[PDB]
Amino acid sequence: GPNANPIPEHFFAPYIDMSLSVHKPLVEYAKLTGTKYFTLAFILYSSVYNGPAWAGSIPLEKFVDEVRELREIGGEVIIAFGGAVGPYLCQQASTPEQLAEWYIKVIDTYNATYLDFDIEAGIDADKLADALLIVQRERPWVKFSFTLPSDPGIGLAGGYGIIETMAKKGVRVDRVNPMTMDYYWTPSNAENAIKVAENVFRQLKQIYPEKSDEEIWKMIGLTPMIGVNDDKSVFTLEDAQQLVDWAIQHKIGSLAFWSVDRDHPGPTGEVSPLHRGTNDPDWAFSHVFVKFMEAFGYTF
Amino acid sequence: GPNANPIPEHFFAPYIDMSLSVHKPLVEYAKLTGTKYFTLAFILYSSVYNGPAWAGSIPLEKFVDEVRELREIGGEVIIAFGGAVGPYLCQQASTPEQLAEWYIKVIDTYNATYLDFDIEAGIDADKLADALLIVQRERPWVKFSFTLPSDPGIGLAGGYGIIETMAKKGVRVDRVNPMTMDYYWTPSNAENAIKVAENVFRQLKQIYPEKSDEEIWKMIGLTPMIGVNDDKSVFTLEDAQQLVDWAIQHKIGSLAFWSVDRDHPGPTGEVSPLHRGTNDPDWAFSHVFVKFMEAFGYTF
Repeated sequence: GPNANPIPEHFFAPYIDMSLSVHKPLVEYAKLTGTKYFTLAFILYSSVYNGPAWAGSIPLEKFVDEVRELREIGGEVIIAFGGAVGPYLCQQASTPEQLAEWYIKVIDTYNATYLDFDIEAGIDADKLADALLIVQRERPWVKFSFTLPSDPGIGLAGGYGIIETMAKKGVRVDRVNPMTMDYYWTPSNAENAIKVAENVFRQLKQIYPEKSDEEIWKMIGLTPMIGVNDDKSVFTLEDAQQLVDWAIQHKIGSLAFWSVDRDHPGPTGEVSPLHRGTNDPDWAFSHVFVKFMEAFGYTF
Repeated sequence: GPNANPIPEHFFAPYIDMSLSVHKPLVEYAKLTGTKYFTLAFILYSSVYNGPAWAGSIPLEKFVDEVRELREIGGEVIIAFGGAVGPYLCQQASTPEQLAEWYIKVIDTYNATYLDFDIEAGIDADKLADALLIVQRERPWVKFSFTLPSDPGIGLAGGYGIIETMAKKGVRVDRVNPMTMDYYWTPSNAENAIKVAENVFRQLKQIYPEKSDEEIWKMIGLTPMIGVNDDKSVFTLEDAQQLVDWAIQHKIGSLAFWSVDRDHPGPTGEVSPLHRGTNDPDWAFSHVFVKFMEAFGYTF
């Protein structure tokens, strides 16, 4: 389209924490990472603007021009809400109507075609669903992604109930993206990310028994935390390669990771938003993950 | 005064992250915490305003009314620069003159009487000193505080060189406030905070051998991170009480902590800017720290 581009059937759209002072133009990240698709994070409720804002305090429209520039090279974005810390719009909104109004304001400001709801806190799934029914009715071309905590012994946790609710309510679920990270009792590696994927596959088959295996895998995305995780375990470059090859083989819908600005080497084991605590060269993980898209036609 | 109130000789002014969406009016925090003095954090460089701004994006003048309201109940504030993330004004400034101009703009906007330079990254100390020589000349009634990383085996780390530089160049040093937190190799408790204080005492005596022990202690302030620290150790309520009693006994200049919005119970062991990961009731730490100030005349 004139102001929106197509996202590949099998895509890699890593997370960019838009609030960081080190933030580079999206077109520059495209050149450095090799991918021209990104998940912009995170939109939260701002008391100052009494509405959506980045990190709950930065002007919503701040990155409109950056997105325009990215689209000029064929890139596209997914706008993410939520994250590890609130206040979420869905928590602050008093009614589903108000919540929908806020989501639609974000969609319209960025001519968004894909939204990601990163839910890591307790929320009113019924209110969220009612809001999304309004959103999909008013903006029928916008896809919905749900990024949720996961564990290799169970797949999705409380997030499973959120998807169950969406399905029952009739809310579109284009992508279910478990965060294959921070399990604490077992390491964040490829083996465990794959176990999570298999468990989530089973969970989605229970919600959508009429879907084929291929349709279920297409709904699934996986998002690891590169390098050192919050629990001190490390998702290595080897883990990245193993997961990418598994993802290609199973033809899943997408991959992403936390985060673009962390794809730099740094002091061993140090947790930071600016590097990953490993010694791999700048953009090393980005280049491995891009291989997932390249297997399915992508070239940049 | 007509436009500013006195800050106690021995005070407790905890940090408030002004950029948080949860931000309540300063007068409300005063009622809840028991202290009417706060350190407002953090002023950084903003490319949009090409000068000082909160969190590097929020308009500088945004909280002028809140400060005026706090002053109506006898309260006062310390304006903090820097913090864990940049860009710092002292890093962006092209000259000491421009840097001084920015600091003075902040002083004049808030009729500030106390500034805190929270330096957690490498900086040009000589340049900062040249800038502060200008500031103290033009605004001789403004006190200077330096908040720096610390470790129980050494006292101040690289930040010690900053204080040495200030002293050598003739810049006033009213407060040296080590951040008694995140040591990683040993826990963030009262015992280690005290060891840090003793080492800082030695460090300041080495710079100012002519000052009495009482004068040195008055220059010192201690700032722990309440509850769970970034390295996962925990500064408990018991640690808070032990530190407060030690501080009263040694008649040090001040206490503060990170942070006001974290003084709430929350999931055990979780690091967040909205709670402290311990089970103590709301405002429990604030109430303990206030005892330090009460010992020297404070009543609210």
